[PDB]
Amino acid sequence: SGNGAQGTKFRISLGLPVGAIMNCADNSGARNLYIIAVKGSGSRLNRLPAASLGDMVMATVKKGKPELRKKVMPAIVVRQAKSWRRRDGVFLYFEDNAGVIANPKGEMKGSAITGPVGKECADLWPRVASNSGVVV
Amino acid sequence: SHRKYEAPRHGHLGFLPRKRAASIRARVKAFPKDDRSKPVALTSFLGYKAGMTTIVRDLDRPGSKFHKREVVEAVTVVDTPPVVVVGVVGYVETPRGLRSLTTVWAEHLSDEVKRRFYKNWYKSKKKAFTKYSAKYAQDGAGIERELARIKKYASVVRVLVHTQIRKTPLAQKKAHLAEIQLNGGSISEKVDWAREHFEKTVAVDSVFEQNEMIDAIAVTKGHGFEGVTHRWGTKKLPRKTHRGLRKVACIGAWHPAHVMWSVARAGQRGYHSRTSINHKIYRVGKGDDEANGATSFDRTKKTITPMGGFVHYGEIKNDFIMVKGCIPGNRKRIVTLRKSLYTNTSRKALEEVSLKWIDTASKFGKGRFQTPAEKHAFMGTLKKDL
Amino acid sequence: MKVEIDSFSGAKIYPGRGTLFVRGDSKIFRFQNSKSASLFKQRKNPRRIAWTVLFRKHHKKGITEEVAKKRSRKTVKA
RNA sequence: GUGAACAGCCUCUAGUUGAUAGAAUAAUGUAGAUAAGGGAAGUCGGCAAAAUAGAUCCGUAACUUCGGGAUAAGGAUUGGC
RNA sequence: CUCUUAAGGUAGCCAAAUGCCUCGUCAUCUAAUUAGUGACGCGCAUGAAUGGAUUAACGAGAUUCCCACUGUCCCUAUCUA
RNA sequence: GCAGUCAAGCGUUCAUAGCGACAUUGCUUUUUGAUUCUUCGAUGUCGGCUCUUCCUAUCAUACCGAAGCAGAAUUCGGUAAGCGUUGGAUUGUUCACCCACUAAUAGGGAACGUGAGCUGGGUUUAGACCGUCGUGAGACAGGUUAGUUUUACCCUACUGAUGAAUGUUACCGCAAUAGUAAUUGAACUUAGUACGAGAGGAACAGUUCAUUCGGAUAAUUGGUUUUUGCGGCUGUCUGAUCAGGCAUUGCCGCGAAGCUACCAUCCGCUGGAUUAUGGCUGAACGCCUCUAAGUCAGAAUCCAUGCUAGAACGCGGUGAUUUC
Repeated sequence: SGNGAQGTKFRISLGLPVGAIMNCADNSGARNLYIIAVKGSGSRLNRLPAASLGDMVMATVKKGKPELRKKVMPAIVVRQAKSWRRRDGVFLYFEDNAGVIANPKGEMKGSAITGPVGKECADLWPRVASNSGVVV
Repeated sequence: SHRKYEAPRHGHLGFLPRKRAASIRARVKAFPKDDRSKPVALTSFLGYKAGMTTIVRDLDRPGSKFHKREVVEAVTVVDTPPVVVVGVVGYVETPRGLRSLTTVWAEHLSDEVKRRFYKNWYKSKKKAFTKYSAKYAQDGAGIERELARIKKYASVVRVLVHTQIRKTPLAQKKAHLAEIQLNGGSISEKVDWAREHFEKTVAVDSVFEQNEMIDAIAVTKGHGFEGVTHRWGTKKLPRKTHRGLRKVACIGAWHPAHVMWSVARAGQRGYHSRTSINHKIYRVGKGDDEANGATSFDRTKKTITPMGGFVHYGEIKNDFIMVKGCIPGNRKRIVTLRKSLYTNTSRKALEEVSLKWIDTASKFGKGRFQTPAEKHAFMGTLKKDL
Repeated sequence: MKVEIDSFSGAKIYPGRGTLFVRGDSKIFRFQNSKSASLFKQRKNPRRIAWTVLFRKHHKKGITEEVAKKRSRKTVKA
């Protein structure tokens, strides 16, 4: 949330607390991402900060290039795998959790995205909409 | 010491005591501020919660992503048969508050409202309002003077009504009685309206209208003696905890050497009287009409009643109020609706609502069909049918 | 508002009822209930489940939909 | 009988049918279980629990006192007719 | 070079269960490490059957990390006796 | 630890925008000591977990004032404690130190809150190792490893629940008292506008959403399954079949109802009096002056509206009031 956010976002259910791992859907050389923070999250005692489809997060790369490992970087969630409600009543989910690497103001370090992405992420990040093929 | 990590009070110290209500019918503790210019009508109605269903509608919000796009919402249905008027009373003002000086009743009371005055009806002469009924039949003497007393005093007038419980599928037979405050004008005209409506009924269309925001006042579902974890929302203590984990560890300090009112304790959950505001009416429906569940877009002649009935209630052969969202109370429970105490513009209390579709599939399952004819046309003929 | 069809059982899905599953190949399956969702995840075949439209089509149950066509017998007349 | 098996599980012979009962089914407990998505972020500490598990076939490292490590790791199969 | 001891700690080993200063310094592990491992060594106060240094296998021993697994936790809910 | 007074000087110029030496006056008791009053026929002495409340010496938020304040960011200060103040690596740790988020990641108290509330990592019995010291037994706020955490059924308090007596009984009600709840932020637009040489770069109103909290609810989704509801599977027993028993709910799948989840949905009021501050008139002081009389506006403040109970010794209205 924040800098590169084109618009707002409706609440959709949280599925990615800190310490979670989600696959990397782009071609930047990273295989998975490890979530350690969520931008826009509040502060309650013992609550884990938790991310949803379309949220920006701080991540580290555990498997991938040494150029990218061992440093924290921003990322965006594009698939959730938890069921979330759309205001048209549709509960839907993917079969995996996934995100992409990005810079703070919304741009991607990659050039392409494997697999589908959420419309609630395409709406909020246009550079993700551009490099996305299938939007569901 | 200086609690290591700050965090908010679990619960609201304003819905105390979390005690059982005195009655099953919650009491309206505030009616709207009056305007002595409008015509005379009620400010509240009585009905019975039936259940819920699902509603699809096109949204009208200039600025939302879902503008002029279809969204599905939850509503609740209140069976609201016509409410009978039996009596009024006159509250006048004192330095000790409002105070009633007279209760005027009607001549013929029905055998479903003169049960409310009994705890054992099956053995009784029924002998109620027999002398008050003979107080009539000399032209208007002992009644018109009382009404004149009300006109001569009584800054506030309230109408006593009773529900027609015998029209619902409930097995209760004992009508609910209640005072409802009129907010027309000219207390003389108020009481004259009442006198005209004695022994007569008021429909809900005369009170409420579509897109009107209301408040629901009802006693909430009872759950019993509950522990602190679910009652107040405290942490479960960890696993390796002797003498329980569904508790509150520290219930106070050595000094003040007492347990404080502010500490979460175990006790009653539910059967509280609650009052929930700003619930939009999405339909006002008539029992003198099939196609209560039909719309401009669907146009299939079906009632609001789902398949198999409403669960634990029945059918909705009477009038009803389809209102947005979840309201206090469980099914079969007397709700009292109330017009709002303030005009809320807000661009959400003014959205004019037109429904597209209504869910009449069974709530006794993962209901596939909305209609028996739909079911027959899909499944085809069966072994039962010829 | 559309009435989608169950991708396992052929049932009719009304709005706000059931779930949707987007597979990694970007295919969208639609389920009217947790029954058909679970059988999908248990990767059963609907041609073997006896209450499904696909089974009933495959086994010719309620098969009075389409019967036959005629054969042309006529001159040119021009 | 199952089964490698005086394992565990059911049964015959023989023996018991004893242990204060009844009615309801609140919290809190004890014993036992299940849980979306995440996956040790919990905690002094993965405590506890889960997961693994049999047999057959394949494959099997560092190191080594050359004897072991070793069921290493890790994979596949198993019914009935 | 000098003082000096009966001799003046050799081989080896080390912030080790032995190192006060000390969360020692460098590296590695981590997003982040008073933890761990590897190195360094003027070692308050290591050290040779007071046994020293190693060491395969074994260990209900102490310790760190990885995978798997999970209601430990996010965050609680439900069920049975 | 915190705050004042004075003001040589720093601050281009200028003591006091902000700081402020030499000196001095004080407050506090979240430091450590001093002392030994209480307690040795025992007040369970670390820390964390949990939970409440209080203070303000206010980190953030609301309103303001000053600036070496052009805008933006920042600093000083006032009313204010209403509402909030986190997630983690390491360490038993309090303390600390780093990663990150955030509006902010403020300090403290309540027997250094809290062990018949937990835990028991540490210290602080008995076992054992090292090093130094000691002839030695043994010693070491020197390190290391292992090491039983009892009782509430009494009184009170608290949370809930009944109930005698007021002619009886029933219905509708009033409302003293008590409590009280909402909070914060982002995007769009305002506007690349105002401001400024430029770099940069706002704000009010509005709209849409979200954070934290809270009260309900269960249409939908999800979870739960003794519906032992339907099916399936194992082993054995009932001669086979059909139908079933046992396997301390045998196991697997689906599973309605009910319960339930920011894992789901809905909802969360508008009016007055004020604080600081800025002002009006206006003398005192023939002028000037927000002040002395008087008075205007004004904060997340306070009181009402609203919301929760309803005095079991507060009240009202109304109905029916027993004969062999």
